[PDB]
Amino acid sequence: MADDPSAADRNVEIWKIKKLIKSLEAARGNGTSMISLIIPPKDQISRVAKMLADQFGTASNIKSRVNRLSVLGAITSVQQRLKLYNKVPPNGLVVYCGTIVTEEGKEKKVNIDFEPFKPINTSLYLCDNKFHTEALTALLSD
Repeated sequence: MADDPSAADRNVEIWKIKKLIKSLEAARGNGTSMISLIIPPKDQISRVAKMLADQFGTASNIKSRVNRLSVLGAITSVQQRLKLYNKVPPNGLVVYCGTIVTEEGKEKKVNIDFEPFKPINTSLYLCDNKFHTEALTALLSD
């Protein structure tokens, strides 16, 4: 109404999710290892476990060992969180893992995954050394 408790809870909620977004979009590197996909309430996580397992082959083709190995690490993380919950919630389960190089040129793997309160209506999968949570973006504007 004016100074209710729910109000504050809302601010912190948006502030948190907002932090993960600003970082993601601001997360860029050099080696193709930015695995980011969205699993809405409809796609069986299981189908992803195996689907990702095959993706590993793509790395084998990557001449650049640095990238090949890096790619494997990403798919590995997202694969972990997947089996972790081993469930398909209504809010969905999104994962974000990419390699960002700093000034010195040191890559940073951000292994983060969970089922937030951001239900999507379409699965997405794109990895090209840079990701961008469309769901969170579009959902934010509203």
